Amino acid sequence: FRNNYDGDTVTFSPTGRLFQVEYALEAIKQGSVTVGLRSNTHAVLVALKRNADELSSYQKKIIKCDEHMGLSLAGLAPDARVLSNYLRQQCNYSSLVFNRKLAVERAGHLLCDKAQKNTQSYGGRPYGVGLLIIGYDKSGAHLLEFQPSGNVTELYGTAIGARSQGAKTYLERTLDTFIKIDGNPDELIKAGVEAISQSLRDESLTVDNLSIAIVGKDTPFTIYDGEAVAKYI
Amino acid sequence: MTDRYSFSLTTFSPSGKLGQIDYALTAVKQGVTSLGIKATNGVVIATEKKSSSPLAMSETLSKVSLLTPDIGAVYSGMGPDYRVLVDKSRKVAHTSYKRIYGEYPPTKLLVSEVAKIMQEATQSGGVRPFGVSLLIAGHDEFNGFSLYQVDPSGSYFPWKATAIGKGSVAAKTFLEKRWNDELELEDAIHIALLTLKESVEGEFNGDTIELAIIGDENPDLLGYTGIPTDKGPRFRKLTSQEINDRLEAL
Amino acid sequence: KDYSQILKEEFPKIDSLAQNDCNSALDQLLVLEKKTRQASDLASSKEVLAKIVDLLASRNKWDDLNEQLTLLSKKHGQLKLSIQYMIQKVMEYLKSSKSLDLNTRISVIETIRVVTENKIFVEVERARVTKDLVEIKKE
Amino acid sequence: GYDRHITIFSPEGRLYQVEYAFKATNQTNINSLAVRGKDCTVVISQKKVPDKLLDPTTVSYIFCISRTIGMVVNGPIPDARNAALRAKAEAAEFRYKYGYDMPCDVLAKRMANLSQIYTQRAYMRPLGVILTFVSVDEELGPSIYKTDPAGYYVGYKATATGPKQQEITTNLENHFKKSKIDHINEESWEKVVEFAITHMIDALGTEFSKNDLEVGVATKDKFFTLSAENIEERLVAIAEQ
Amino acid sequence: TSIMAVTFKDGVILGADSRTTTGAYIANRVTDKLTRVHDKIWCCRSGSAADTQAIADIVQYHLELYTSQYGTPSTETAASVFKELCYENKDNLTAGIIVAGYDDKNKGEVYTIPLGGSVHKLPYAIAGSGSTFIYGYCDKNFRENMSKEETVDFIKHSLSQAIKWDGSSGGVIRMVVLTAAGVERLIFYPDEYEQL
Amino acid sequence: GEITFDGIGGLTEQIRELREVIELPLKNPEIFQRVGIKPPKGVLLYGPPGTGKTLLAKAVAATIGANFIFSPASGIVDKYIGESARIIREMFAYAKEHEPCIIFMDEVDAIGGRRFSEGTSADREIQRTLMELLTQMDGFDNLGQTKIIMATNRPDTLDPALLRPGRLDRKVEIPLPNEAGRLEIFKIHTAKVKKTGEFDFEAAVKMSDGFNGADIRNCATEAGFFAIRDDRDHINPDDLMKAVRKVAEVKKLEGTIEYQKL
Amino acid sequence: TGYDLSNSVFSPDGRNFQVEYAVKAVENGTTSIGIKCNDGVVFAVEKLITSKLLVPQKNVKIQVVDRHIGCVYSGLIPDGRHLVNRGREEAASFKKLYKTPIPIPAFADRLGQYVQAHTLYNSVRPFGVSTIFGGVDKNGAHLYMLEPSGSYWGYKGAATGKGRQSAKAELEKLVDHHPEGLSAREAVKQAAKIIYLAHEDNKEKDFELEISWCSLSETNGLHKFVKGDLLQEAIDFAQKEIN
Amino acid sequence: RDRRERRLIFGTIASKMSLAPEADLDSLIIRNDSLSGAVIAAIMQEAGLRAVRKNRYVILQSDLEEAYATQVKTDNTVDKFDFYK
Repeated sequence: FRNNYDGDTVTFSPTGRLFQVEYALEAIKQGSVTVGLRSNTHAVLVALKRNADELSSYQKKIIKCDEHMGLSLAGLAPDARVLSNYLRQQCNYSSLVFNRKLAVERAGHLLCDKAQKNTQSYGGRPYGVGLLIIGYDKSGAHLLEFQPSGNVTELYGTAIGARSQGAKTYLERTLDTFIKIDGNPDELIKAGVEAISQSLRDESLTVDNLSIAIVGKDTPFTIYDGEAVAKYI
Repeated sequence: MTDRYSFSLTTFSPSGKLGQIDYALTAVKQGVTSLGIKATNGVVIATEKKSSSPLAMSETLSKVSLLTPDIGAVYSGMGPDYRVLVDKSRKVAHTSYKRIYGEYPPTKLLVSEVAKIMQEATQSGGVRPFGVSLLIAGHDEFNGFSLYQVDPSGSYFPWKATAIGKGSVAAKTFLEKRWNDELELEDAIHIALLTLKESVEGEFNGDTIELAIIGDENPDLLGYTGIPTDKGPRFRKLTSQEINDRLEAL
Repeated sequence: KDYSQILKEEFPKIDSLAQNDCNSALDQLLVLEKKTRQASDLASSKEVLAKIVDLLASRNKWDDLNEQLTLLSKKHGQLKLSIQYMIQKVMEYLKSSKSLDLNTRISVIETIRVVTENKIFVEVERARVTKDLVEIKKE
Repeated sequence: GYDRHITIFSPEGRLYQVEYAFKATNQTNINSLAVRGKDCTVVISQKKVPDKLLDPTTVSYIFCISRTIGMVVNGPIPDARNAALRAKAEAAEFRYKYGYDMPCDVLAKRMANLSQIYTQRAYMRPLGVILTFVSVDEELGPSIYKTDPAGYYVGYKATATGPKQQEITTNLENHFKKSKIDHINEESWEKVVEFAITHMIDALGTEFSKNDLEVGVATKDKFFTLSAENIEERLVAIAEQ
Repeated sequence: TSIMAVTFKDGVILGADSRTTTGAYIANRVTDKLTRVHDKIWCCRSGSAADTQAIADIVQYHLELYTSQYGTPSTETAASVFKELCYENKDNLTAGIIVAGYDDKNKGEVYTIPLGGSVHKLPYAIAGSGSTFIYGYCDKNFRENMSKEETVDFIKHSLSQAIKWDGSSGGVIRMVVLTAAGVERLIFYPDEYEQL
Repeated sequence: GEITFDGIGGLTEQIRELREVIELPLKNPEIFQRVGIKPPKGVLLYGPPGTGKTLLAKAVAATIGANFIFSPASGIVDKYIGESARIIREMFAYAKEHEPCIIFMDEVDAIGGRRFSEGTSADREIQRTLMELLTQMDGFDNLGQTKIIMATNRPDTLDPALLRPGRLDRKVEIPLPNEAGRLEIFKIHTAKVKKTGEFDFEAAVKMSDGFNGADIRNCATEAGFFAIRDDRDHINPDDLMKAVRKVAEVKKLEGTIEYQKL
Repeated sequence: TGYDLSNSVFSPDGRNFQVEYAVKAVENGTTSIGIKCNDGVVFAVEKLITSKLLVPQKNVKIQVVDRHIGCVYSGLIPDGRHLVNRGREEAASFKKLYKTPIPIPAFADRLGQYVQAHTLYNSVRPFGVSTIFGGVDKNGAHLYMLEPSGSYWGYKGAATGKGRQSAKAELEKLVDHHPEGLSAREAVKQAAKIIYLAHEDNKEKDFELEISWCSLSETNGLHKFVKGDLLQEAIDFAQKEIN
Repeated sequence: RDRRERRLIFGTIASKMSLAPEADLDSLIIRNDSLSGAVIAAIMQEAGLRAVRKNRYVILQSDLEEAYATQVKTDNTVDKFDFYK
């Protein structure tokens, strides 16, 4: 439905559900796929890095907001930079005033209000970027998925990208696996490699694609690349 | 907060004139018929009140207000827009004059400021023009008696005798034949009662007719005389009971 | 609350407690009826209220009951059919008595506003007692 | 066409949006009756009865703006509370700049202009409600000013709203012609309230209980609203006649 | 300049004088320092008159907006409104106003706001220049939940000494009775309390 | 005879409205002649779909027992020269010999249009059909005894020349019944249908609010499937409430009518 | 028609289509209910399970205004969360100036003008969700639901969402159960059973039960989420009734 | 049509209609605006139709204004809208 009703974020549908919310989800499927999970000890995010040609450098989907936190971008580039810089100030503002690191559960609530400001008012581009926010606090590991509508839901693991149903199905077989695994990051990393391979069509299996970052009680958030991820691959 | 073109003042007619002016004069053309006459020794203005519900009180709605009592006013146009215009006209007349010269504002300067108010509605986008047609009747010591007609288009012109309303086309010919420059204020009051009656003949009494004239300064209307030099109010509103006294003698 | 109301209305009934039965009737109608008097909820009118007329009949003067029957339809009520049902009861005892009650049958027509003025959409009761008034004028 | 959606003038020189402001006034279909007595002002408005899941006490079309001042609104209820807060704000700020009780004629002027500013603005939409202000003035006594949603205000002897307003206006018009006075006899404000209920039932043809109506009362130096027991007490004396 | 308030069993009475002194000259002897922001809520103004009369007028329409929107104000709700205006303006405004209202359930409540702009609860309170002289006399003869006659005599005897010792306080003694009956206005002439 | 005035019940507010302008003038016409008013000719029955507007023709016909002429809209539009306008002339010509009785029109969405010219695709024969209907009411022949019952989905599609006075004097709306009107209909559908003595009374109205509120007969059909799975001839009163809840998701046709009042 | 193309336009029916379509958007979300007791109120919401990967009882759609007021909503989650955060700053600002908790009937007055302003400005989008709130103030138990049109009224019971009318059948029974109304703890077991009854047509997806209440006779006017043996007792009671 | 030309219609149709001289028709003549010969004819016919359900023969005052609100419906106002002249 081009123009007419629902052509603007303010105009509603005759059913009452704005189609611009559903159209924003299609931007995630056009981007790269990102698979992630967590446990009672660590959390692993597996992001796919594509490019144009062999000479094109693979774009890193994982952006580091905080020392103890991390995220990934499966959506549009410009919409994340505004949110990544906004969440970057919130981590320092909470450390300057409240002295406490930004909570993953509290980050999704403030991020939920940022996405509506474009749909609530006129103009601007709404935020449809898929965001998987992890972190480690005194409450344990947490992974909160960010939907293009602005809703935030915590899961043991999920995937966002093209044909994400394949990776979500593998998490059903392993639903009783990675949860019971504690203190063993080796099995948590291997679970993310086989999860993304089910959704992919097997284009390039090399180490310049999969980007694995882990955070936990001992090792903080660290982005592994090159020979670091070449051990499992 | 600005939304796109919402200030757009693009509307124009193919003839080149503003379309908002023609639609404003069209609504006033169907409205109640007012009038006014500038005589030698005085100025008379008259209009018919609004009936609407039979239980409505005529004392609530006043089609003749008071700015400063050197000048009268009457409107056949928008009812609500008159209250907003008078509120803004006084604040402009007080700030630009009374907060400087601290006296009664002159007629020529006051009309020029009222014309700007109608222009600011047309100049500022998104706001509809004022659909009021104002007759500004006042008496000063320089120009003497002055009767001005402020159209909703934003321009003003002087008139010896003029009328605005449904019978404005017919009353324009009546004022030429019946009224002459040699007629004085008393002669103009009788014509104002006959011309206004020819519009709506349903009720000719003073309850539906609001008559006001600007005469000589009355010391009783000011409420205080300590200074023989200070002039009293030149504007005097006639009571509906006094109107019926002239109807029986007419 | 229905079966519990008829038990409380029949307690000040037997022996009537002299003429105090009038104070044990209208006062109970004020305390009660704040719920009932909707459609089928009447525990008094057409049932208990009809027995009040028969209790005062052939006992005291009819001038007091004509004032009591008027106030029943004067204030609120629900449907005059139950009140018109009691009018036939009043005319029943007056017909079997007569004697000094001959002029009473005329007084009931004028005193009761249901027969004189309009109340509900059924006026048939007004015409039924009208024929009885014509028979009195013929005598 | 587009000429109906534009704020500026139409090809007929008459705004359609001003007419559409009265379309929402008939949504509730409430018939309000308010008359001007001698020392008092009686205001009666219909209270719609919802199902058992709602509180009929919280439902009211009459709100207290200030001392002796009251307002009944016939139209959208959610649009009424937004307009009610505007009248309450102008009532308290008026006393801080002056210090005397705000008259009803002036309160009808402020709310008319503010509702008229919405007509001129291209963003803010006009209020689709009906503003009827009632109070007892010191000099002018009881007065009722009904403010139109487009900024017009005029006084009425007996105001009427809703689709049945023709029954209320006509029945109360002939009543004022026989007495030839706009006021009502029996200076005591107790029976004046009961006089408006009988004229309302005979005009509407349906007798309403205490839960089907709400009765506002405006007295000298006091303003209140009759409760369920006070409204029921009024029907008792009316029933005896 | 002397103001005081003392609660009792049936309510609270707020005493004040009629004298307002500017420098060494008495401008007006009938000046009343009492301001009504609400029917059941009263306040006694003391100190600089311009600072108190301005705050009393600004709060006057705050409770009106609070009554027509939120609900009936209490003694604590009204006393907090005078506090917020004195917090930022403490340098530009000097307010010794004591805020004492009336409640049905809580009976009387007296809250004292000093120059600092703090609100606290006391059964009896005094403020002004003439209060520091009778400051020791009020605490000794104070009673808990006294009668109405004992309340008037306690306020009368206290303000009587404040006029003799302090020259800036004097005139007639005006009282406001707050109880379930309503607001009652009282006045006492110098020919009565000065002889007691 | 199938449905009578007791089967259309719940519309009694609008049922007593029809019998005064239909049954009364066809029985005692001197009532309108004493006052001096002319008997009404046409009667318009409209409303939301599913309220029984089709059953209104059979209900009135089951009582009066006079002659009735059913004339569907698209059955008389058969293309012929001069025949389209002749069919209307028939019904008013047979009304004199066969007695005035009642003439019925069934769901006419067509002839009441303005029909701007795109070429009209042979439908010009329908234009003379509208002209014949308009000239008949204004004709000099004796009329007013014959009743014209015209039903349609929505009134606006009809000719505004007909909606104005002088031709169609009666507009009778059949809106959604109130809470008390629906209660009488549940007993109608559950009368001939075998039920249990526990069959619900007033709760069926509270189950479906705003979803349908018009056609109850859908609930009677759905209730039969729940009893087959449980192997019962009688209907479970709880399954009757489940059938009402199912109807909420059955329609999804929108069709909210606030615009057909006038 | 063309009245729905532009925001805040008066329709010939008297209400904008976008305002009418905003009410229908609530039915597309989860069903939330509420019960108004004598000394307090009870809130019962429903959270849908997307898949087996959902972590049980973590995300709570129940919001708590200060400590004395709970807040719940239905329909669009992000559109309803911004309205809660708006009331958070208003409940705090009122506590700063007047030094007192905000009353329940006046709590909708601040949000009433806020939601109403969104239906006026052209550039501002109106709200399409319904919000239910309540608690224990100085005036006792009060329950109010905020409609997307900006209206609210005193409600002896609260229902919203798809199963709103399926809940109304059960909520009206509490009036016939006792004339004074059910107690605070007794309403917790009844609010849980309603969730299972309104889910009969929702069986395509799973659900999790979340209940919260505030009462003066237990927490002394403090909103508390149901946990421990109190939660398992209400679930076991509703499990035997649906049998 | 203007106000004066209507009384030749209402007054002529009233000759064939049974009504009392107390009738209020001297009022509604002002309320009548923008009508035709066919619309006025249905107004007097509706006055007798409502008299049947009310069990009335001679047309009373209640059978006039109540029966007038039926056939008069075209637009909400139809009389000079509401102000803005």
